[PDB]
Amino acid sequence: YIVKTFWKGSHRQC
Amino acid sequence: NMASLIQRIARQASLTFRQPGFPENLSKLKSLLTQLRAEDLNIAPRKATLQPLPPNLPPVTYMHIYETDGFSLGVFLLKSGTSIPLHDHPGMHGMLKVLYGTVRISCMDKLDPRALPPEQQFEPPLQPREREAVRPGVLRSRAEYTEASGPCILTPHRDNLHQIDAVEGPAAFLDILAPPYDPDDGRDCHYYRVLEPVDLPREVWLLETPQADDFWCEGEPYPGPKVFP
Ligand SMILES: [Cl-]
Ligand SMILES: [Co+2]
Repeated sequence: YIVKTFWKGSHRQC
Repeated sequence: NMASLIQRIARQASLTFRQPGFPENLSKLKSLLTQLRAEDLNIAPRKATLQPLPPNLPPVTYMHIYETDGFSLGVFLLKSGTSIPLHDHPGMHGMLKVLYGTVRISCMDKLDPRALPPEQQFEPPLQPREREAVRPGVLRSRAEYTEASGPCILTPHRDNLHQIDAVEGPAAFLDILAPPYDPDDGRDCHYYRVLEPVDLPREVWLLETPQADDFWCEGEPYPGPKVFP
């Protein structure tokens, strides 16, 4: 899934 | 009384990243990061498992400590044999400090845009869409860093691309990003490949690439002293 993060931008967290 | 070192780091990061006064504030922030040790964050150094990494576990995890509109503050924890792939920090400054372990940090920049010469060949060969998309860059440095090294700095215009490899076991670093990434504001994290055609600094070829299938980062709880408003 994609999460907008402060620390890796639009990150695919999987 | 005396605030925790991580609270003082956050306070100083806020002052530095809200211009005259910036260099002096950045120097003070660097000096605070120089003093930081893993024990000041209640993070015990992690050592290798000597077992293969199962498919359901991330190669890297992240502990968030604090963020404001001006900066983000946290820790990345790399398992043995893992890398954070080559990536940029558009329009941002960054400061990192190794907490335990050894990392190899490769530092690069995109150059000005010049096109790939027609006869240039790569190994592995490039697909047609990749040949159109590759752009020139410069490899500025590639060195190993430990907790005894100073902090490493990047800026919007220098060492803005970096790759971080865990060397000879797990490693972790504190990272400050200023401002934080903001995809909705044109500040996303882009990944790149450096290509081998067929002495530093030296010119390289850079290809923007999707996040690798075997790289992702999951959060885990931060165990150290908390940063308070
Ligand atoms: Cl490990
Ligand atoms: Co980075």
